[PDB]
Amino acid sequence: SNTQTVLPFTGLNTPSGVAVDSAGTVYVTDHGNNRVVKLAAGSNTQTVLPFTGLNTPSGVAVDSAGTVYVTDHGNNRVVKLAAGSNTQTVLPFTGLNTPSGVAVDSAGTVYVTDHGNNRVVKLAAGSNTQTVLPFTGLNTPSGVAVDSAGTVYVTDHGNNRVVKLAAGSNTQTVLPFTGLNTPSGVAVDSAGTVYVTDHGNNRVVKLAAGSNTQTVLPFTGLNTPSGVAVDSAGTVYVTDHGNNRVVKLAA
Ligand SMILES: [Zn+2]
Ligand SMILES: [Zn+2]
Ligand SMILES: [Zn+2]
Ligand SMILES: [Zn+2]
Ligand SMILES: [Zn+2]
Ligand SMILES: [Zn+2]
Ligand SMILES: [Zn+2]
Ligand SMILES: [Zn+2]
Ligand SMILES: [Zn+2]
Ligand SMILES: [Zn+2]
Ligand SMILES: [Zn+2]
Ligand SMILES: [Zn+2]
Repeated sequence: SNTQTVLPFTGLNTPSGVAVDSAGTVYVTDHGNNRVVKLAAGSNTQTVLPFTGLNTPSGVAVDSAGTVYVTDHGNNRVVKLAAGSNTQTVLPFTGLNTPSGVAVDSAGTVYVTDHGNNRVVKLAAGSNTQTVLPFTGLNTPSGVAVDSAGTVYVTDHGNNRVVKLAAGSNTQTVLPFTGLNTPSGVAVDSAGTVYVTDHGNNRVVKLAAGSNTQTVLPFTGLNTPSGVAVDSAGTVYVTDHGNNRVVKLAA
């Protein structure tokens, strides 16, 4: 599609992250209101998730069981909420400096861009032993995504680039995006196409796996977009941060 639609959220203050579950429910970190909201497919009325004590949340992810993971940026922590629960859990990450993005793989491992420590960390489900991924030369990373094979994709915000690291490899590569300006969000779909919010250029770009040729998605009117998600139908959801709204484009 080349016709975007604005999702019927309301009252957002510079939304920062977005995720979409297998039922098409859309989850958004409403950064400036210290809360996370969600909208079921077809619904015209959001609900607020029962997280507590959030300071300007920044990334969100949802797993196949509907558990919602949120980077509680201002409290240097990552929290999660199981489907139907009213009681969040704080994951046992330590030493985080204003975490930004979060991703969760098919094994339930949770990956966090530890923005202010220039690194990416992960915790296997149920573990309290965090691991620092062997990326090198990052500068305040901002988004993270993980594909079906466990390959990790990171927006290396301060270096205007996107890097990738296969599970068990110690050697990252740089994806051949071009002309990015402080990219923020990243998502990877089931085809391995990588989507990036090119924050400083007010646009969203994508790169098919193994291609050297990015394309610009036909969104309109974006103002410093911040997060991107892609559902199983290939619909692309973007937090249009500077316009206080979430937009989507069908495949
Ligand atoms: Zn902002
Ligand atoms: Zn802000
Ligand atoms: Zn902020
Ligand atoms: Zn901040
Ligand atoms: Zn910050
Ligand atoms: Zn920062
Ligand atoms: Zn920063
Ligand atoms: Zn920055
Ligand atoms: Zn920046
Ligand atoms: Zn910026
Ligand atoms: Zn900005
Ligand atoms: Zn901003």
